Amino acid sequence: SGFRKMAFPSGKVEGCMVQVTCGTTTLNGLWLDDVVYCPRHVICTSEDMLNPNYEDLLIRKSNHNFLVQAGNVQLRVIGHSMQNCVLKLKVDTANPKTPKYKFVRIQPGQTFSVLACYNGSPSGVYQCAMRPNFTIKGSFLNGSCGSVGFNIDYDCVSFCYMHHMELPTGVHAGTDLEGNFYGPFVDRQTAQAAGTDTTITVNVLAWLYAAVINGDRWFLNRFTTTLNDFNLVAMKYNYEPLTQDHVDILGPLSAQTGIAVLDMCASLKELLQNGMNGRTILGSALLEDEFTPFDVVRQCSG
Amino acid sequence: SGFRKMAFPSGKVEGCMVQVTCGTTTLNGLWLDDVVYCPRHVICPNYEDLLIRKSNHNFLVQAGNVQLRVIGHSMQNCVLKLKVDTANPKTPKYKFVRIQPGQTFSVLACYNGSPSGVYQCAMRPNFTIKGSFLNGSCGSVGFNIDYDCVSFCYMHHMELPTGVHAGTDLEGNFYGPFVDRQTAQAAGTDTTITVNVLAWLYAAVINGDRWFLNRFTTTLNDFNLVAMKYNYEPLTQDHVDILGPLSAQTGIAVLDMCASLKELLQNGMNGRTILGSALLEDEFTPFDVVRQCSGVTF
Ligand SMILES: O=C(Nc1cncc2ccccc12)[C@@H]1CN(S(=O)(=O)N2CCC2)Cc2ccc(Cl)cc21
Ligand SMILES: O=C(Nc1cncc2ccccc12)[C@@H]1CN(S(=O)(=O)N2CCC2)Cc2ccc(Cl)cc21
Ligand SMILES: [Cl-]
Ligand SMILES: [Cl-]
Repeated sequence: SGFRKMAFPSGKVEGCMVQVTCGTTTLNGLWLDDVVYCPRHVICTSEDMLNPNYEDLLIRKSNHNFLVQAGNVQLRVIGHSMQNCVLKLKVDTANPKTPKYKFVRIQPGQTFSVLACYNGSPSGVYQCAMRPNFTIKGSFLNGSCGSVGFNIDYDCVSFCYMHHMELPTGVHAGTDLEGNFYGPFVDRQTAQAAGTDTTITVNVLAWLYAAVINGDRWFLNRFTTTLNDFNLVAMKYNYEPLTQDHVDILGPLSAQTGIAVLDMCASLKELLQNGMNGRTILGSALLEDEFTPFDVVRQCSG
Repeated sequence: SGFRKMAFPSGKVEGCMVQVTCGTTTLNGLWLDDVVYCPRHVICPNYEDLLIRKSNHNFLVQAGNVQLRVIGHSMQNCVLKLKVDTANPKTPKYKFVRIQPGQTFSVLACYNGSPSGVYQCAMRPNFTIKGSFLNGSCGSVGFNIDYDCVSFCYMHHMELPTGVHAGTDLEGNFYGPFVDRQTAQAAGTDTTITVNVLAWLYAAVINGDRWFLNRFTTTLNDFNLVAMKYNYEPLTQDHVDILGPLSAQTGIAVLDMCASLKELLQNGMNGRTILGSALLEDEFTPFDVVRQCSGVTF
């Protein structure tokens, strides 16, 4: 019993964190095999950030301009190349702690663990979701750039996020491990802003199924809804539209609890209308949207 | 910016998790140097009588895909100590520490000696933890990290009828009035950790949330008369001293923040949230707030 915001054990990722320094800028890098991956903005100064020409800044650098530190050991850079917004530094030593891994690009609504690092040293681990507006609500200070997001389903680490910047509202933007930003963000100090955020509907439904599995049913009602009527109501509360894919994805949780997806949708419509009236659901007074259907199945009893 | 329920990096603890099997019971063990620590209930009660009937070879200890051989066994309170023939080469610098209610720690939840997740929690004033554990999680441990030293503070033993959890320190002493046996047991009435809510209000101010601030202040005695009414733990002068640094950083005196908390208890949030929460959060200590708002590494 119980339901917590649970992160994957971070050990496999801790053994990959290194510190990267170029001139006066120091940030984090991910050391996998003989390559260190880091945000390309490590080659910029604060002035460069308004309109940096990364190709022009990079051509002026040599291998020995990049200082890479793994623990108390300096790694030697023997090559460098840029792939989108990431810099790939070829080093002379393969990481003996390299786990089994993949690079995966995730969709909004998907969750992952973040190992927040400063100076190549891990400071903490927490759970995050890629918001519908492609930002993440992380906890990052200056020097956190290069910290990564990942999932570890079955001994393989799937790296899905690398931290690059904080937007004016305090939210965070970054790339996949191939250097493609999530959302319309750019690694430039331009007037950029997160778009209007929405609630991840399929995740709230998943969390309501977790509450039923753990023994709470107070929010259920005798009603049902069509998918279209549910979407017309939910969009009025800034909830993402629920698609037939989301309904199919919720099938297993529906079968385990005996509550049809559209019946759980009617319960959500009523919760949006009434609020909780002094009650809680899994220790929360707000509707939680950072647990996916897969996360609920992973954590909850069968 | 941002404020999350953050756990310590778990790698140093992952390298200590092993699977322990005795008969039909399988649970988790903590392998440090040449000893595996696990709940004594793995033997299945008169524990001295049950233990004397077991031999070293009755305990199967598995570290990854390697079987460790047990060469000795002894009991210390509610913890079984299995002497093994191999010292753990991954043994980190460590201590066994007993924590107080209100203190937080990270839990590395394990099944079959394999870590499945990490989360942060607090020892409640009623000595239970609101964890997330299924059958087979027994022997999972709670810890903190200070620089490079792992301080082990909790070992999971059981789930109470309300779904909350009970366990021991690593010397086998229970937190709370619990016993390791199938008998009628219940969590006592819980209270809210006042010093932790105040710490979280300071974290909200640091992150730019100030709507709850007011021009008022209070005395410790008047605030404590309010805390008692709302099932909040009493605030002591030690708590006030501990909050000093956060008070100096934000410019809001501790009794000034106490007046803000009193108004929140008496009037609610009125449709507003604090750090994305509609409830007053009590599972962040003053040190957790300072550490997350400064970026301390391990
Ligand atoms: O965002 C960036 N860094 C950070 C990242 N995360 C969490 C931070 C917290 C606190 C300070 C920095 C943080 C950097 C620096 N900033 S900054 O204007 O100095 N800024 C303060 C809020 C962001 C411009 C910038 C522009 C583009 C790029 Cl790719 C990186 C960056
Ligand atoms: O509590 C224990 N295990 C668990 C521990 N944590 C999370 C569980 C979730 C689900 C099932 C077990 C779980 C065990 C078994 N139970 S039990 O009656 O089978 N029970 C169901 C709720 C607890 C009695 C018992 C008595 C004493 C001792 Cl020390 C351990 C234990
Ligand atoms: Cl995805
Ligand atoms: Cl006994």
